[PDB]
Amino acid sequence: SNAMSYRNKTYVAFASEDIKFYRLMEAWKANEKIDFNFFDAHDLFISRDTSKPETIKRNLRERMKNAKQVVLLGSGNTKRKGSDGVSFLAHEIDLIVEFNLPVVIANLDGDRTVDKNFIPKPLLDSEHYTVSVSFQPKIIKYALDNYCVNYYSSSNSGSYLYPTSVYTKLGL
Ligand SMILES: [Br-]
Ligand SMILES: [Br-]
Ligand SMILES: [Br-]
Repeated sequence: SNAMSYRNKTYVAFASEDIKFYRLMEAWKANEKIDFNFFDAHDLFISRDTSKPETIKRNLRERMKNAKQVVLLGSGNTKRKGSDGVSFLAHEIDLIVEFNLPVVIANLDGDRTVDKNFIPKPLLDSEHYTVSVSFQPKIIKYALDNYCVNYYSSSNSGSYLYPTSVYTKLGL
């Protein structure tokens, strides 16, 4: 219950408006359409009515210290909330930048390119190396297995995509 699997390395961050897409991701795990585990902090968001903001902030920092990599669900709500300096997602994004974690942006409209209008401004301003992929299980896992593993050794900076051959070879 409080013990965490070593294989559960991936934190998923999203704007509260986009919870439907996260639930879809949770369906994929329960129905084994995905081949990776992940965790999140939506429980802390839910408990905001019974918790003071300073308590939520400390609990969130604590939660994110266990992440090795991030899947960021990308939409216009991601950019707005993630750039506004006050929202729950804005605090997540600040920690994600501070902890220098790799980020896979999964574009919720299926865009297989970089859409900077889905990426929060602090993450763009950090110039950290990121990759943007469609919101599809197999490309997300490919990014976790490749980009995220290579993040620290790479000399690249800023926003990348995966070329069409990667999607083709995955049967997408
Ligand atoms: Br776990
Ligand atoms: Br939010
Ligand atoms: Br496309």
